[PDB]
Amino acid sequence: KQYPIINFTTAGATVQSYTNFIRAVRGRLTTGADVRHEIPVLPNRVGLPINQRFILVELSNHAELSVTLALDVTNAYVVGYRAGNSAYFFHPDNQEDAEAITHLFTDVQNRYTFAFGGNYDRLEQLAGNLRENIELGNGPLEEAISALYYYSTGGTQLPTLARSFIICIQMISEAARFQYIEGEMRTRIRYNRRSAPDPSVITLENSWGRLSTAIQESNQGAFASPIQLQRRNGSKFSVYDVSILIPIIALMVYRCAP
Amino acid sequence: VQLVESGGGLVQPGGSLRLSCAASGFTLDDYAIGWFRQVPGKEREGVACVKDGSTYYADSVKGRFTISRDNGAVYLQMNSLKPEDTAVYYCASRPCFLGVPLIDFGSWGQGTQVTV
Ligand SMILES: [Cl-]
Ligand SMILES: [Cl-]
Ligand SMILES: [Zn+2]
Repeated sequence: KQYPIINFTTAGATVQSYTNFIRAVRGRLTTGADVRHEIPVLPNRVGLPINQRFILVELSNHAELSVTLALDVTNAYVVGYRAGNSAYFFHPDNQEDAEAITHLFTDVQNRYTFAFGGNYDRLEQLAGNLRENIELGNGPLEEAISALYYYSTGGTQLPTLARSFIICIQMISEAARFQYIEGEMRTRIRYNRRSAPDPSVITLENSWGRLSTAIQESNQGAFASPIQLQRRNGSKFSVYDVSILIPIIALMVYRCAP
Repeated sequence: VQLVESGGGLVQPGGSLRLSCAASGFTLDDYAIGWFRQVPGKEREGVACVKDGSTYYADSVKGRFTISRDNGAVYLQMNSLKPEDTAVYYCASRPCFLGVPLIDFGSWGQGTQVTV
């Protein structure tokens, strides 16, 4: 919690306030000193001290309820959250990451590891819905904050919790990773809309790792192997070099030295 | 702490016990749960743990102990008990990996005593 905190509220959220927020999140995720073919890279986990491993996003809503998500700076993804005197973490994929996560919310007695990881395929199963059937927007994020808040006192069932994680991860982590997805959320906020993400957003989320690898292994930006994505109508298309992604992808996971 | 151990006691070698880990206000189904052992003079050792899709055991207890979920609780069925199994047993929500390492959040409760 001495980790850096970025605050956002859904109470009176605007295009501007959400933009300020996502830009602030990006600026705390990485210094931006490391850029490949114009795209910033997140810090290398190798060489990253534990006291720089995480950032905290404190979310508040119209009900003045507040929860604090923790993001891993190496991949911009949510690893867990605190509400009051309880905190909860996805089951990590390995022992090194699990050890790092013990450095989060250390003043909380009641810390828990969920049975499940935070990958979307499992969260969707637990939520009882796929990402394409879960609405995003200021309303959904407001609801997700309350759901995360009431989970420690028994007021939130697991499916609603998992849904709420899917909402937060996309509107925060994926929006930080992709200006495209930030823009998709800006449009929803602008027109006071809630709607689910279409295949163009889902396939970018799915392919973020693959895109990071393709860009960093490229020859002056030209991909060795095409990366496949989908358009809004679900038709498949291929990306063959970084230039078309410069307006689209804002952050990459570190894969190799420049 | 909310996760409470019960079921400890005295048995002879070859004997059996079933320990329970539960919370009065909520189901443990949503959480990764491990059973850990601490014999006097050392530090807590992973015995068995459960998460989504995986169960792991310490080599010491393979084929003798069983961890399972039922009744919103997590049980440790201990069979063919050896004197080497004597310890205070603790349950907690902790990560579950091969070899049941303890990657500790640091909050524990009273545990339950087992004597063989
Ligand atoms: Cl440490
Ligand atoms: Cl979907
Ligand atoms: Zn450490």
